[PDB]
Amino acid sequence: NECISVKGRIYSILKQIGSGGSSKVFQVLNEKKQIYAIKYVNLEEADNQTLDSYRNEIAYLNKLQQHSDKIIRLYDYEITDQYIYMVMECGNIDLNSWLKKKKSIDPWERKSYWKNMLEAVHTIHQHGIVHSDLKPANFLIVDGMLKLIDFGIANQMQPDTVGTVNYMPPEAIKDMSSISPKSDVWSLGCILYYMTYGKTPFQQIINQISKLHAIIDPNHEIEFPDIPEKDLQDVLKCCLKRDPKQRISIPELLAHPYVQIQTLE
Ligand SMILES: COc1cc(N2CCCC2=O)ccc1Nc1nc(NCC2CCCC2)c2c(C#N)c[nH]c2n1
Repeated sequence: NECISVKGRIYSILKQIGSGGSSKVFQVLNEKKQIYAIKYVNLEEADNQTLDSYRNEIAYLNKLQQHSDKIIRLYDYEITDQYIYMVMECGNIDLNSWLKKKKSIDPWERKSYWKNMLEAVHTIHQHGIVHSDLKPANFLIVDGMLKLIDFGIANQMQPDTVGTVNYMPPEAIKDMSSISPKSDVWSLGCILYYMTYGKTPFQQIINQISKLHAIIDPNHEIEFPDIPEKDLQDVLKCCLKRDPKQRISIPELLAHPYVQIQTLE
């Protein structure tokens, strides 16, 4: 198969995991048979803005991983005026593909996944990033944890063999005319919801103007089927409050019993 050298090292291409824009992701193996992901970006045609988004991704990636191992790790990279090669921690699969296979989630793994997401999003917040477009696809499963991959600056990748609106916070939709960490809480809540109720809140409204409306509609109430874990019920409820000022914050979520008391009640 094709190969790829990166800063004086050779990797063999198992398969292509993903693509988007002028970039590809490959599952590869190194010299010693270990497994990695490599993102390749063809800069040939690339505006000075798109160019600076890739540059920004790499910098923040390099800074943020010092502060959390819930952020997908970047080990090495080559960047020229022609190309970018990023050698990264390779995920098993992304959370949106895993969810789409409809296998229901062990409650204790859902709770642990939730910790993972909070830790990751919390540390990007602590460096001034509000993702703004969080969705299942931003998380990869490795070492039995969820790890964040795309900080929503450089354009998001898609898996190889559309994209949705279901996680869009209300403030974002009301804002289109003529930015808060709370916005990520809403999207994180929609992911949790999905992990607990099998569906995102407005995943039934198949029509998208219809869907968009519900999200911003103070009198379209979101259902919250009662469940064994009541702390989980309460987390989803405060995460999906439409007034971002009443919505719960990450630092609050980190003090919340769902996360803090290990027996799920
Ligand atoms: C066998 O590895 C995988 C396989 C699958 N999928 C999808 C369905 C079938 C399958 O096997 C998904 C993910 C992985 N791992 C993986 N993916 C990556 N980018 C994939 C895109 C991220 C958004 C959706 C796709 C990166 C990555 C970057 N940038 C840095 N490490 C990475 N690790």
